[PDB]
Parts: sequence; structure tokens; C-alpha cells
Amino acid sequence: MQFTPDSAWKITGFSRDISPAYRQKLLSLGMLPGSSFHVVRVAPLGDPVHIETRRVSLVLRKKDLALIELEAVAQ
Repeated sequence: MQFTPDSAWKITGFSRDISPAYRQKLLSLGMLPGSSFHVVRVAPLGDPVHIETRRVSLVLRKKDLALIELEAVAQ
């Protein structure tokens, strides 16, 4: 349920009213719904985490993740 710095995940930014600010932004990276990324650091209360993508490190927020969807890799 929680996100710890060790496991992998997949980017699926798809909300019910996701604003273009976040959507039109990711476009610059070329990471559309269905990408793969790793976790650098996360907190159970609420902290700033960083994702590891194809030769690119993006930063996310425990509150920001609330909008974008995530999909755990294949165990």
C-alpha cells in the first residue's frame, strides 16, 4: 500500500480532472501513462519523493501522487 525507496512502479498519470500543468508538463519528458520508474525516498506521513526514469530523475509529492495513478511492477 505504501511506497518505500526500494520497490519499482509504473507512471500512470490519469486523474478525473488532472490539470494540464502536470499533464502538459510530463509531455516534455515523453513519459506517457504506462512508464516505469523507481523510488528514491518516501515518507509515511508526507514528504517529497523522487522518481528514477530513463536517464532522468523527476521529483514528486505525496500529495501530487494523489492525482496521478501508479502500477506496481510484475512481482
